[PDB]
Amino acid sequence: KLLITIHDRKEFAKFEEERARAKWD
Amino acid sequence: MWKVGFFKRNR
Repeated sequence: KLLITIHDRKEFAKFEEERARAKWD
Repeated sequence: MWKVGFFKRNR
């Protein structure tokens, strides 16, 4: 979980909830 | 845990 759960707000969670996520999608 | 429950998937 310390890779996505919490570690996400660590990297680029700024848009990893809007666009930076669909990257993975 | 704390938030992972839904964080590992959501946040």
